[PDB]
Amino acid sequence: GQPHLSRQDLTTLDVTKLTPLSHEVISRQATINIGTIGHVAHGKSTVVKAISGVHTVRFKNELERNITIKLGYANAKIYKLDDPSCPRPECYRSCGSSTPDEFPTDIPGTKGNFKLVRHVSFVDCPGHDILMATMLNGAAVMDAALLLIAGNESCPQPQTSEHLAAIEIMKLKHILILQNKIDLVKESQAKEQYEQILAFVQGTVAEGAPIIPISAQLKYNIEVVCEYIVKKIPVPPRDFTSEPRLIVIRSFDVNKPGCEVDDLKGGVAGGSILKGVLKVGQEIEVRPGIVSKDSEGKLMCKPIFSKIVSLFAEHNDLQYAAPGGLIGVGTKIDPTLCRADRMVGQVLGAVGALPEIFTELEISYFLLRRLLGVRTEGDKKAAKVQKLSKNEVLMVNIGSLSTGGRVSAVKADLGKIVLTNPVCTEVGEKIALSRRVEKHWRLIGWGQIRRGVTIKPTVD
Amino acid sequence: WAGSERDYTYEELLNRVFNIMREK
Repeated sequence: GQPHLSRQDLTTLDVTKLTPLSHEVISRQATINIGTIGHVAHGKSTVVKAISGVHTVRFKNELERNITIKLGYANAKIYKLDDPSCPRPECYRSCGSSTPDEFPTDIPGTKGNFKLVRHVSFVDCPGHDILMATMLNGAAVMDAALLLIAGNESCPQPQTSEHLAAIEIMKLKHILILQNKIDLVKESQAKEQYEQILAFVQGTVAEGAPIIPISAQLKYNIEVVCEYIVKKIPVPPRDFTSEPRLIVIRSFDVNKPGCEVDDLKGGVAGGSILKGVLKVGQEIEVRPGIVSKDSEGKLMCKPIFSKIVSLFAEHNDLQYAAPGGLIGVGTKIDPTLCRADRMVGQVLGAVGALPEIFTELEISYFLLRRLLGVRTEGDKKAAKVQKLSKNEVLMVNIGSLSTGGRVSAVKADLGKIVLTNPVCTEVGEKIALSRRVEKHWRLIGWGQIRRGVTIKPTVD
Repeated sequence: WAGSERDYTYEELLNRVFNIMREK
């Protein structure tokens, strides 16, 4: 629906032929996810801003909810110069997602038009909710990592151990290390910092990883990062054949105040696609949909049936959506149900192809006992993780589906969790747990859904 | 400067960056 980009046609579309490196899909939306495991004040946001430019966000709410939990995404197109005269990594260039598939060279590289290679999405969180977001479910949250260490400090900083513990627990095999803020660092200082870094990562998953030094503010050696994304990062395997599923992360009401009747639109639901391809005009079911209570106070759920009016990927308009980024499905649902992120925590998929709606879970949890990679300074009990107690509110994080939960009973290691709102899942899924230590939610263990109380979705 | 189809080392990137701020 937008010019200067590869045409998308539903008729000339086959799910089996679709691959993560397909030019048609990459031309409009990102296909792979590379979470940046860094830290604020160290260039965590600056690196992503330099790589992917500056975004504008098509739809934004007046009030931001769960800003410390939201899994932010940032799309970046990486291109390669076809002229062999231009030396690497200058042939590799990063830019925004709105650029055309080919643009003429802006450098004196003796001609040669740049061609789109890949489209990446940076899974960045203001905290560490990434850990229990992706630590046992797996799904397709990401397949790479960007461990960031600044240069002014000396490795290992007290904020580094948690990052390495996160890299280990995520079971990520593809990690790239970016030494930021090394511009104001002497050569000997940089060398000794690199030596400390390799000593710290000795015997860990970050053994065979690049230690690329970059300067985010001045945009130095970003092309090296793009090159290692091209080469070091392998193509993840994705399943485009199954019925599509999307975990709803955002939700907007796009109708401006004082708009005409003919200009009314449905509810736009942003989210992440796990497995399948969404098509415009496809009948979709959102579960648990409308959750209400009886006169006596009994939970009941009515799944919301609708049709995909349109699909958006950042500023681009799509005809079919594939996993590998934040896709916003504009639908026919009433804006009342999708205003101010009121549909977050729901699963949107093909009709009759959604998991069961649970209100309570019976999980087999393995409780952690010290916070991962934390320095216990003074207070030895601060890093200790207490045992689960009755009437304690945890944070169950099934993949990207966040939900609260009150522990009702623990026998030996089988804990019953009463969710605040019913969620769609299946028996045997890997879930994680979090606890409010102070000012934050911190991972304290994981488990499996042995059993659970389900609720029958009433349909009229 | 060379046919580095293989992965580099930290030294070459570091001296590249250092050349960058020393020349400008």
